Amino acid sequence: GSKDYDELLKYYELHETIGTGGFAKVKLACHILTGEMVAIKIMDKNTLGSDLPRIKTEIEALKNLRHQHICQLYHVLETANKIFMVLEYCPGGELFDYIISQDRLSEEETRVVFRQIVSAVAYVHSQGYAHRDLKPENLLFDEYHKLKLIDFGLCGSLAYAAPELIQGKSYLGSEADVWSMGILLYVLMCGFLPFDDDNVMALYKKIMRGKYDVPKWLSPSSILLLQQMLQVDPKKRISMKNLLNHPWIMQDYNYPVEWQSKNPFIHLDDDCVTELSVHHRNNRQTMEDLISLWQYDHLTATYLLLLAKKARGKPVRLR
Ligand SMILES: CN(C)C[C@H]1CC[C@H](N2C(=O)NCc3cnc4ccc(-c5cc(Cl)c(O)c(Cl)c5)cc4c32)CC1
Repeated sequence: GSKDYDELLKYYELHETIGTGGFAKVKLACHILTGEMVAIKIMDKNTLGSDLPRIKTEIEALKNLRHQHICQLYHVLETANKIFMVLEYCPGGELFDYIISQDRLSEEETRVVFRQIVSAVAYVHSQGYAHRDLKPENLLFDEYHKLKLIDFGLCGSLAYAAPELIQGKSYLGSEADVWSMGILLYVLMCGFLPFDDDNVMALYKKIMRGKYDVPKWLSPSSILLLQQMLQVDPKKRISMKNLLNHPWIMQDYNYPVEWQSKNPFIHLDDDCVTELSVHHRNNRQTMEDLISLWQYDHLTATYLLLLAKKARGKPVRLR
């Protein structure tokens, strides 16, 4: 109802719907106080049904994941019938779009993108999580052409799922993510899937078999990294630690993947704390302690959006 939007519309101006993926809608919106554009995931609690616990799973995970290549959660607002998630806006489109418009990426272009994927996923695993749904549709570009991983509903698409997922057997989520990243690496450099079939049963068999075509344009180093990631035996898959400084990964770079987060939880920006304090009528030390609770209310949304507004070189001012 209109009651479900009262608190929301005190903080954001709604623009057009930019996507109806899954069972939720995502709208473009503008944070009134800072002017920064955000994405708002709208969910109807009476409609989510049994997919509703997975929404709590994604929120709890997003509250615990803060990293330059993970879509940032700014604000969680729950009403009587709606759950609102205010997220980092990614106008650059999906990695799916980038691949399909450049029928395939070169090895150099692939390394630029893949190193960001390895960065996000390695950080996810360092926090005790596994994504379990890695796919080009879940990686978006911002306005700086930097990748952002989205959709933590599981902590999946069949062509990216590891064979042990297909059989329904037990599995470690981290090893399942490495397989999907191997499928990602193949798609990035070939433009098509390594295992594909119009019939699901035939795709089941092709995945579990593990054999795939190796196009002629793949470098020898690309091939061996692929077979190091696309191992049917999950215990023979390359680990994440070995991926961070893998020879292929480091070609043209000569430094391992910077997987650790730079967006902190501890340190606060004094310019942002100052601008916030002179806008809520309370002393600065109280404003500093309130921000540090990280409730993902309007306060933390305003802080991190003002933080991002500052990084863009815009004046660190409110409204
Ligand atoms: C079908 N799913 C699996 C893949 C689709 C999902 C919608 C995407 N999307 C658009 O519809 N237009 C552009 C666009 C721009 N900024 C976005 C910012 C955040 C999110 C976001 C973040 C999280 Cl954490 C999350 O859970 C969800 Cl659902 C969305 C989506 C955005 C977006 C496109 C890929």
